[PDB]
Amino acid sequence: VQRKQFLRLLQNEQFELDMEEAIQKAEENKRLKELQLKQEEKLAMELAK
Amino acid sequence: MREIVHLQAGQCGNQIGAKFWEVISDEHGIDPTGTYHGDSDLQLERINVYYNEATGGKYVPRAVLVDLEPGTMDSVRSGPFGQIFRPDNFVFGQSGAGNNWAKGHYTEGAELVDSVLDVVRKEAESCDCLQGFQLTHSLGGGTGSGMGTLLISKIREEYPDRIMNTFSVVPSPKVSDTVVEPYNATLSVHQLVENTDETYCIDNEALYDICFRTLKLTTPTYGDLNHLVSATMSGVTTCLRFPGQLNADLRKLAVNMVPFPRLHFFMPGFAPLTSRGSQQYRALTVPELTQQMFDAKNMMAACDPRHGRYLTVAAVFRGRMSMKEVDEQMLNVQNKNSSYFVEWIPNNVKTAVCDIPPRGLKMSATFIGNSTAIQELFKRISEQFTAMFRRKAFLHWYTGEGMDEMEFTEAESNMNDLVSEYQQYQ
Amino acid sequence: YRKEYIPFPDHRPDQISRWYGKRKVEGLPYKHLITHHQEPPHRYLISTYDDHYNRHGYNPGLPPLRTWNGQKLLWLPEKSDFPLLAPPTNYGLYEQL
Amino acid sequence: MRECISIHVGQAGVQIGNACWELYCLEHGIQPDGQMPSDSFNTFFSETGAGKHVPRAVFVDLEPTVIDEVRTGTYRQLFHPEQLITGKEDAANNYARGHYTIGKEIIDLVLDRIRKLADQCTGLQGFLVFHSFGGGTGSGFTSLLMERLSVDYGKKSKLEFSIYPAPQVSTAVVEPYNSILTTHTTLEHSDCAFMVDNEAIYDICRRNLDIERPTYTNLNRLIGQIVSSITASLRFDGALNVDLTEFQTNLVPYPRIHFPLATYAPVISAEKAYHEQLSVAEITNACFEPANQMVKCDPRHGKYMACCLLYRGDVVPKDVNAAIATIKTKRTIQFVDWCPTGFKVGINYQPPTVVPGGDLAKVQRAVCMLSNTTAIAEAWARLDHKFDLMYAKRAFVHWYVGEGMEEGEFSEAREDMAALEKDYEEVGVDS
Amino acid sequence: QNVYGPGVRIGNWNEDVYLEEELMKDFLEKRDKGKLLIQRSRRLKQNLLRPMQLSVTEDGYIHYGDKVMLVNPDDPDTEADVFLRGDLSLCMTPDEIQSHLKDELEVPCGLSAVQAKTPIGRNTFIILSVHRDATGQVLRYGQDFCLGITGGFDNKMLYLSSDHRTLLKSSKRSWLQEVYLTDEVSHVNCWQAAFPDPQLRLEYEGFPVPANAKILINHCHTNRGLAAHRHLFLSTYFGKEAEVVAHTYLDSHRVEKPRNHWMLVTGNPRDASSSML
Ligand SMILES: Nc1nc2c(ncn2[C@@H]2O[C@H](COP(=O)(O)OP(=O)(O)OP(=O)(O)O)[C@@H](O)[C@H]2O)c(=O)[nH]1
Ligand SMILES: Nc1nc2c(ncn2[C@@H]2O[C@H](COP(=O)(O)OP(=O)(O)O)[C@@H](O)[C@H]2O)c(=O)[nH]1
Ligand SMILES: [Mg+2]
Repeated sequence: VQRKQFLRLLQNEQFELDMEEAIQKAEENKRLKELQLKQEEKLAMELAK
Repeated sequence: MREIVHLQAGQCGNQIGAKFWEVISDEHGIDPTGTYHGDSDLQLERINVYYNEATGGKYVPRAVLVDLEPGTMDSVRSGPFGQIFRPDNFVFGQSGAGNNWAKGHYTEGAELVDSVLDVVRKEAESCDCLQGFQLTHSLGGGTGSGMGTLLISKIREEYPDRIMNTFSVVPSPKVSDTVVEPYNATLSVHQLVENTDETYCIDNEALYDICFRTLKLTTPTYGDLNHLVSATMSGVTTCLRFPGQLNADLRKLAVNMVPFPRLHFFMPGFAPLTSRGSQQYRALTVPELTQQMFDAKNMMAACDPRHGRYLTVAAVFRGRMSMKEVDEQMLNVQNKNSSYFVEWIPNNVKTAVCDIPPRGLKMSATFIGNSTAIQELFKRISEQFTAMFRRKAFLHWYTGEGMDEMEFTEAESNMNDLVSEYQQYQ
Repeated sequence: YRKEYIPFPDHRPDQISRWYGKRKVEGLPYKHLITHHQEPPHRYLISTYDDHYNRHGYNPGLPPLRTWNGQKLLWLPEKSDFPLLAPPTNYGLYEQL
Repeated sequence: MRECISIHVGQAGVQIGNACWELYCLEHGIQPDGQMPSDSFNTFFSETGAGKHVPRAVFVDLEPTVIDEVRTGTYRQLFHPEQLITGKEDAANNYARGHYTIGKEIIDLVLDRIRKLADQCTGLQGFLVFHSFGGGTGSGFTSLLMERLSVDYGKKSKLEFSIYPAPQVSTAVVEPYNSILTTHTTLEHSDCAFMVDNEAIYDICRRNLDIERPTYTNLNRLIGQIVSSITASLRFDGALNVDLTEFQTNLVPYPRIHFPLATYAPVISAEKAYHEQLSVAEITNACFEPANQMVKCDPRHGKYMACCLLYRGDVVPKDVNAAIATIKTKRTIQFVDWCPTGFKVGINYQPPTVVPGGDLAKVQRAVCMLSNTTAIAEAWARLDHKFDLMYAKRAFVHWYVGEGMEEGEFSEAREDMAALEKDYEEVGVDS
Repeated sequence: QNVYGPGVRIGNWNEDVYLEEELMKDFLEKRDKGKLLIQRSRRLKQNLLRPMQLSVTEDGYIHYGDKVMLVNPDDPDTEADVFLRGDLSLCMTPDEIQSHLKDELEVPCGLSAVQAKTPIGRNTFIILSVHRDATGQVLRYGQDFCLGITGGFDNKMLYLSSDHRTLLKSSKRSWLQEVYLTDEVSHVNCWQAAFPDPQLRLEYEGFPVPANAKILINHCHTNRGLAAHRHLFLSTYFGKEAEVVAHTYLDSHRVEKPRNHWMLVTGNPRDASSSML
């Protein structure tokens, strides 16, 4: 019983950590894709000029 | 001051009793540690009804928690509110009944009842003025129906001048989780009729209807079903715990609901239930509560009250609130639905008002109803009982434990006499 | 038997799908089932006797005199539908205990 | 605390128990040395002060050539040196040889070992037996075993796992002789009797897993998956648990009716499982389909008498009820008149585990059906029709009558099987 | 039919969107206000696992006020089959459940033995005198001294304590006498250092104790040695730890067992963050 309560509390900790990584990954994807599009358009402008 | 003693049995009774003590601890501001952490002072004026004082300022429930299967004792203890429950208050056996009323009532549960009678007597005599007893169990299981009815017979002989309320889980009409479930429930209704003062019928499929249509949920599991019935449990003993304009306890409800000793099979309802999308867009007002209360979709039983006739109606209102609109709306529904009410009892409706609403909600109402439409619940299982008993099947698990054949015949005979007694007064 | 039954050292059983299942069957809490209008639990603890006799009907928000509503009929400022949500009823019981 | 004792008798029993105990080791995370890597396991393994875990089962056979591979295999350290009872010479496809002559000198040793195991056990759910009718040991010595367990322990549950002889393909000439005479022990000294045949599993593995040539190795894995799905309710925490007394109570309406059929779903490969979505309705109608029957008989001719469903994984009690309601409206599926609510549901949280290098896929949810139906009377009719055809000219009878038994056992056994068939039709007729 | 999930607009999706938005808003509000359980555990872990330095001796004698380390040496025992291997360190241990639910440490705290080598914020005891005002003194054999631990905290000081056996107070697993940490000052905080070999014990009584040497630690009021149980495991938020009790263990020759031997460990002069090991 004591070990089961300890496991339940640790699973709560794992749930909060999973929520934190899920709320970080989307912003990481957004910044990477925005940087990619900006670099692509700058290279296109310079080559055309 | 007027303490009530909670009692539970079976797997269903344990999973609903843990949820019952969660809302009371939230209502009285009791932390999962065991102390008190609240902001008002009316929560401590009547806290001895459910909670016993101890050292450390620790309030512990006045409940006994019994199951023949030790598997469910872990989940109650390892739940979010498991350390509040007293470790002495768990009584368990080594082997489960396994959906058999014969083992649960005559052989396996016959030795554990003497061990738990010491526990329930110790809790009863510790109260200065015991209000009564309250039980929640399930008729579809061996432990809840076999041994829970054994406690009903033993407590009734030991405390005759008391009041006993039961919250029994009736078998579901559409989907049945047990093949021998008509045997386990028919043999328990016969013991229920003559040894119980109030009986409420709760079915899981009508809980699913409320969670599908009224709540608009996609996964409302057994836990979310337990939240609805636990609010009804907390709402029916409201005036004992909190002061109000017009108080009515369990006995004051019983004296207005039971015109004959064979008519005590009720069907509950909880009024303020909405959806998450429509949460902010409807005003919580007395006409809105009384419109949702009397509808059949809100009701907590597998019986349509249109097919029958209402006999006597209860309503327990909570919150700071006014009495002209209560009396006007609840005379209006009696005036308009004259065909749905009996004419041999005038003023079929009883009104109770409290001051303190449930937490997070402005105003609440609990419906307790006696109706002759509850006889079609017994008609469905009786025709299932007969259709199985004609071929004498699944019987060697019942006659192999010392039960005679006549017990089934007297069980169907009293139960047919009960539905004939409901039909005459219709 | 010797070809197929090999030790498999790297395999460990899963221990998290069960615990996700426990919470998915445990279900939504009270705040997401029944709690209405996002009300904090400190405001609605108040009694009729304490509101009418102890506080003498003290509500600074409402004007002392009623005015006709206009668009809706009857008089707008009404005491009954507009109660007080002050700090709750308190006295020496908690301190004495 | 709650634990069951496994008896694996015969070559089929030993080879099934190998895969079953390997699956138990993989499920509880037990290395082949015998330890956990550097209390749900308590129902099968005993805790030593060294941390070593040993199983609470016995492997009995009359030949050493099947057990010596276990003694010299990968799992030599795990199994107890004494829990593997070996004989001297095999029964050699005979009933009287394994019943009256060879089974007598090892029954004392097996009884002593299981008495020590029952001394170990503080709470005992029952005995799960694994054997084959077509063998000599599994037909003869098993009869003595159940007849002795009935005297030794009174009301303990007896769950049975029999290798039924397939209707067309088979491996022995005198298999009807060895199959008629064991029904006497399995009729009153057994509580419930699950039946499997190898031809149906070949049929399953041909068109469901896309493997053309299977073996006993990847047949016993499916059998062990069934046994794991049965015992998972006792092993693991679930919403609705089923105990060994529970389904054994709910699946028999009469003492002479204790023969269900076992089915499993889904059974599908790793390539297919990524693209085929697996919902509860789609896994609960597949086990109702007759092509997924694991005994070679069609339940469309018969009537479903009782059912039991065991679910594993991320399953919610809603689409279970919705799919049961959907199933209840199918006119192809027929029920008896006296069993209107013929369903029983048990649910376990843990998803099924897969063996590396295996054929089955990683799956989130699974279900096994244990269904008692009337369609086994056709199988018994075929088997005793073959018995009557072979008995017509008195073939192979001297091998039985010279060993010590009386020739009247054949006639009384045929009469008992005829009476059992008659009782099956008397049960199956409606009121 | 078929189900799709969160983003796809089919079936009952509006209520799922409302519920997910409500849950995300509630989680964001809780983690903004700082009531996150992982944040509380992170604060507790950084409070308890903070490194520090250890005192460095010159002449090899233990001086008062030095920050020392209590280490049970390793011995090839044959009592059981599984037990902790290597030297163990005496570390404080709070209750796991109460530690998760409440931020503040509770008195009394339990103790344990952990496979820890570096001086961490859990197992560094300073040595004080009951007389106080002891500057540059020498701890001597058979003399009273007391042990204090800050436990990674700059607020309070706790002392080792033990008491006589009672039916309500016992050790967690071994059911023998128990040792805990309390802030109260009494005579139940008093310990003595003794020589292991019983023949030369009274001859070496009254001499300055060496550093990094095997000595016995005895309670003054109960006369029980500080024993480390290796064969009994304690589950803990920081893993699996050996047990610690107060009992005197004797062999057939009435010689103290390797369970009762304890070493005081100082800091390395070349690297203060490391010990003599
Ligand atoms: N499904 C399955 N069946 C098996 C397996 N091993 C053996 N069998 C069955 O066993 C039957 C042959 O009889 P056995 O059980 O091997 O014979 P026995 O019990 O050792 O008795 P004796 O032959 O006298 O030694 C075959 O028809 C198979 O159906 C197996 O690994 N899986
Ligand atoms: N409403 C509700 N019903 C439940 C819950 N748990 C189980 N049940 C019902 O209880 C029935 C099984 O009862 P059972 O366990 O056999 O009773 P016992 O043998 O006395 O423990 C099932 O059909 C479920 O539908 C719950 O938490 N809430
Ligand atoms: Mg053999």
